[PDB]
Amino acid sequence: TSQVRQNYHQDSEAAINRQINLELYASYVYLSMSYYFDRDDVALKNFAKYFLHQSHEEREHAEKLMKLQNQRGGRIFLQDIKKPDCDDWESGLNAMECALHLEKNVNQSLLELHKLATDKNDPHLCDFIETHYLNEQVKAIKELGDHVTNLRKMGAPESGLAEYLFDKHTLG
Amino acid sequence: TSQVRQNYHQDSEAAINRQINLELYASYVYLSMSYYFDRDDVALKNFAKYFLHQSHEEREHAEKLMKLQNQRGGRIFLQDIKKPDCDDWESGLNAMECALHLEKNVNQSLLELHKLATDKNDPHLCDFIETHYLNEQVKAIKELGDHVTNLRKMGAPESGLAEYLFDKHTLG
Amino acid sequence: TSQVRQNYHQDSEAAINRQINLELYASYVYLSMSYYFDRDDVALKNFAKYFLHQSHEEREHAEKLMKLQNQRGGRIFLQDIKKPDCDDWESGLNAMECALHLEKNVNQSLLELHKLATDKNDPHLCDFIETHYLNEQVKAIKELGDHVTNLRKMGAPESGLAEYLFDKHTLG
Amino acid sequence: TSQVRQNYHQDSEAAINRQINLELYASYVYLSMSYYFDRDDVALKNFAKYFLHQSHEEREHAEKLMKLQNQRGGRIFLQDIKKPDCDDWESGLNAMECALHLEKNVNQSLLELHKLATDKNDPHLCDFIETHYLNEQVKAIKELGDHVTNLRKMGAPESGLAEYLFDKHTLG
Ligand SMILES: [Cl-]
Ligand SMILES: [Cl-]
Ligand SMILES: [Cl-]
Ligand SMILES: [Cl-]
Ligand SMILES: [Cl-]
Ligand SMILES: [Cl-]
Ligand SMILES: [Cl-]
Ligand SMILES: [Cl-]
Ligand SMILES: [Cl-]
Ligand SMILES: [Cl-]
Ligand SMILES: [Cl-]
Ligand SMILES: [Cl-]
Ligand SMILES: [Cl-]
Ligand SMILES: [Cl-]
Ligand SMILES: [Cl-]
Ligand SMILES: [Cl-]
Ligand SMILES: [Cl-]
Ligand SMILES: [Cl-]
Ligand SMILES: [Cl-]
Ligand SMILES: [Cl-]
Ligand SMILES: [Cl-]
Ligand SMILES: [Cl-]
Ligand SMILES: [Cl-]
Ligand SMILES: [Cl-]
Ligand SMILES: [Cl-]
Ligand SMILES: [Cl-]
Ligand SMILES: [Cl-]
Ligand SMILES: [Cl-]
Ligand SMILES: [Cl-]
Ligand SMILES: [Cl-]
Ligand SMILES: [Cl-]
Ligand SMILES: [Cl-]
Ligand SMILES: [Cl-]
Ligand SMILES: [Cl-]
Ligand SMILES: [Cl-]
Ligand SMILES: [Cl-]
Ligand SMILES: [Cl-]
Ligand SMILES: [Cl-]
Ligand SMILES: [Cl-]
Ligand SMILES: [Cl-]
Ligand SMILES: [Cl-]
Ligand SMILES: [Cl-]
Ligand SMILES: [Cl-]
Ligand SMILES: [Cl-]
Ligand SMILES: [Cl-]
Ligand SMILES: [Cl-]
Ligand SMILES: [Cl-]
Ligand SMILES: [Cl-]
Ligand SMILES: [Cl-]
Ligand SMILES: [Cl-]
Ligand SMILES: [Cl-]
Ligand SMILES: [Cl-]
Ligand SMILES: [Cl-]
Ligand SMILES: [Fe+2]
Ligand SMILES: [Fe+2]
Ligand SMILES: [Fe+2]
Ligand SMILES: [Fe+2]
Ligand SMILES: [Fe+2]
Ligand SMILES: [Fe+2]
Ligand SMILES: [Fe+2]
Ligand SMILES: [Fe+2]
Ligand SMILES: [Fe+2]
Ligand SMILES: [Fe+2]
Ligand SMILES: [Fe+2]
Ligand SMILES: [Fe+2]
Ligand SMILES: [Fe+2]
Ligand SMILES: [Fe+2]
Ligand SMILES: [Fe+2]
Ligand SMILES: [Fe+2]
Ligand SMILES: [Mg+2]
Ligand SMILES: [Mg+2]
Ligand SMILES: [Mg+2]
Ligand SMILES: [Mg+2]
Ligand SMILES: [Mg+2]
Ligand SMILES: [Mg+2]
Ligand SMILES: [Mg+2]
Ligand SMILES: [Mg+2]
Ligand SMILES: [Mg+2]
Ligand SMILES: [Mg+2]
Ligand SMILES: [Mg+2]
Ligand SMILES: [Mg+2]
Ligand SMILES: [Mg+2]
Ligand SMILES: [Mg+2]
Repeated sequence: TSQVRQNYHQDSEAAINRQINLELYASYVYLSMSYYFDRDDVALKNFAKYFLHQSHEEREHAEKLMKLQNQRGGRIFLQDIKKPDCDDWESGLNAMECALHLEKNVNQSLLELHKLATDKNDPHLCDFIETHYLNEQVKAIKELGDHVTNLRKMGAPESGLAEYLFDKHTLG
Repeated sequence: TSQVRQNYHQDSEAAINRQINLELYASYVYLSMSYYFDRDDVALKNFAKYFLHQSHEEREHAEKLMKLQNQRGGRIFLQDIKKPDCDDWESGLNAMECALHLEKNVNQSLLELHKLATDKNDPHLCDFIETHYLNEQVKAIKELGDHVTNLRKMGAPESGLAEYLFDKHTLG
Repeated sequence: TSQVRQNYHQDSEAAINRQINLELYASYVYLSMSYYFDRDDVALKNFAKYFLHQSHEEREHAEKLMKLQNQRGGRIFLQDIKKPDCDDWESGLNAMECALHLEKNVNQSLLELHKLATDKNDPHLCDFIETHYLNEQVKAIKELGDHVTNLRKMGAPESGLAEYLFDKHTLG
Repeated sequence: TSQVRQNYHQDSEAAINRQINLELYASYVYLSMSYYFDRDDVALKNFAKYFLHQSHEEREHAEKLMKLQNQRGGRIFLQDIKKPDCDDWESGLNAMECALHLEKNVNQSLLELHKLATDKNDPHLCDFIETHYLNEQVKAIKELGDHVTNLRKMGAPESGLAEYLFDKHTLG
């Protein structure tokens, strides 16, 4: 056993490794989305910048979980990072919708992890999830929802003008 | 009853007084360790500085619990502060090992206190412990573990050179 | 066809997608190595910092290739990022040796890509590889070689003192 | 022979004179486009500014080739600068499309020049073209492509509103 390990269930250790993979997957999804908007036939530079930033934020989320694993005396086990479900993201609206779905999926995983930490009476792990993950998820979901709403109301995806103006005035 | 008291169980009040004593005990252990390294026949000034700082930090932990007791309308009851288990701490490695054991013991007490606060549905007390104690404990335990590891790998306690170089490059 | 595409062979486009995957793989290898050194039973913080920096640099290498793909009118196609070959990296010396092997493998791929670009008379792609990749690879390989040499001469991996002192004086 | 001349083929010298003319022609095309947008019945001041800047950049491209000719000991021979193919550029979208076509034509000429320099084993000339011309061309082509895409998606050229808003938010 690790000399630092205390009140850290093997199930929690495994669940943290699963979450590390999911955060890295989210980073990869946003990386793919970003460069879609950098295509010469899409050409929305602020969509590209927004998603690239989100990609880097997800890598930080993964790194903090790796730090947590070691802090508690668990051992990191990495798996393949799956490619994103799409190569072509269709439109600014469709990418925002996919990002919303992604964030809600990652949120569900975090809630299941918190439930496990509660079941195993691990208040340090509960606090870690609450402090560093749960409100960040709620804010990200709300922001993406707001963006989807704007784009729909402006007439996307059929209006290329709508996506252009949203790119300039909200993401720029 | 105190005019401020609300949702604060007598058992929680007693457990807080027990924790105050334990934090003061930890302060005393680190004070003893510090001056061991200030001995002319030990002479590791950065070990001495490190443990003196830890001693002062533990006094702050005790003071914050005393503040909490009064905030919630409980009444502070103090007990003797027991002398540390050792007069002679043997080596830098042995002191670090004793500090690791101490921090894990104090952590166990904090986890039992959190379990009591949960059992009595006292979310303010739960949050207090999580916010101000539990991650500080996890960080301290990880740091001490890292230090023990370094010292062992460098050849302590038999290598006086190892302890000297660790004193200079990690604690200095 | 893309409106921007000119003198860009389909084979080159495919080879660039292969290189993007390899750079992301290299980023993942260094991420794994970094947190190995953050383990409480390894505890070499400057090895950890060094490899984390290298991980972030590899992500920038991948991003620049994604930018290139779009600049030339090719289309990005992403694949799974394979997990690193090892979970446990053994020692500072062994990790440096694995990093050296990794960088030489990535270099070989870049040289094959340059040979393809030469075969297809694509001087823009040749210049891109030379300017942004080939000397960076040569410098990284030389640095890792120097590090391996130091560690061996100092007595690693058997000397935990050697790895500690290298961590402090070269990587710190 | 020039006292400085070394490894500089007569064919390369002639090809450089041809490129000088083409760069001056490109400068003239952009000058014409610029003042089209300054017409009172067109009135898009940021299109005008953008193309005037591009015109001045092309003159710098020509000047650098003239400097190169003398550096290598060749002799500059100038020809008439042909007037642009159009007097009336129709719309912001049409001008951007013509600029894209122009840049791809100039790129093709640069690639033919690089092929000649390769055939004559003139690595200095190869490096000159790669360093100062080929990536500038790729970037210009990508930028113009992005602009064409935006304008089409926004509803140009039929939407005078689209061209107005693009003028303000992308070129302004
Ligand atoms: Cl335990
Ligand atoms: Cl445990
Ligand atoms: Cl367990
Ligand atoms: Cl696992
Ligand atoms: Cl997984
Ligand atoms: Cl896997
Ligand atoms: Cl699978
Ligand atoms: Cl359970
Ligand atoms: Cl709990
Ligand atoms: Cl949060
Ligand atoms: Cl919000
Ligand atoms: Cl908030
Ligand atoms: Cl919004
Ligand atoms: Cl009450
Ligand atoms: Cl009460
Ligand atoms: Cl009570
Ligand atoms: Cl009491
Ligand atoms: Cl007591
Ligand atoms: Cl007493
Ligand atoms: Cl007693
Ligand atoms: Cl109870
Ligand atoms: Cl509660
Ligand atoms: Cl804390
Ligand atoms: Cl820590
Ligand atoms: Cl932390
Ligand atoms: Cl340490
Ligand atoms: Cl072509
Ligand atoms: Cl082509
Ligand atoms: Cl082809
Ligand atoms: Cl491909
Ligand atoms: Cl691949
Ligand atoms: Cl795949
Ligand atoms: Cl496979
Ligand atoms: Cl070929
Ligand atoms: Cl070539
Ligand atoms: Cl380079
Ligand atoms: Cl070097
Ligand atoms: Cl160099
Ligand atoms: Cl070195
Ligand atoms: Cl010659
Ligand atoms: Cl000559
Ligand atoms: Cl000749
Ligand atoms: Cl001529
Ligand atoms: Cl001519
Ligand atoms: Cl003429
Ligand atoms: Cl003529
Ligand atoms: Cl020839
Ligand atoms: Cl050559
Ligand atoms: Cl260039
Ligand atoms: Cl570009
Ligand atoms: Cl570039
Ligand atoms: Cl654009
Ligand atoms: Cl507007
Ligand atoms: Fe974000
Ligand atoms: Fe951010
Ligand atoms: Fe995340
Ligand atoms: Fe997220
Ligand atoms: Fe401390
Ligand atoms: Fe402190
Ligand atoms: Fe404490
Ligand atoms: Fe403590
Ligand atoms: Fe590097
Ligand atoms: Fe760097
Ligand atoms: Fe790389
Ligand atoms: Fe590399
Ligand atoms: Fe330009
Ligand atoms: Fe310029
Ligand atoms: Fe030019
Ligand atoms: Fe040009
Ligand atoms: Mg998963
Ligand atoms: Mg698959
Ligand atoms: Mg709670
Ligand atoms: Mg909290
Ligand atoms: Mg918070
Ligand atoms: Mg007690
Ligand atoms: Mg006694
Ligand atoms: Mg906290
Ligand atoms: Mg591959
Ligand atoms: Mg596998
Ligand atoms: Mg260079
Ligand atoms: Mg000509
Ligand atoms: Mg004529
Ligand atoms: Mg260059």
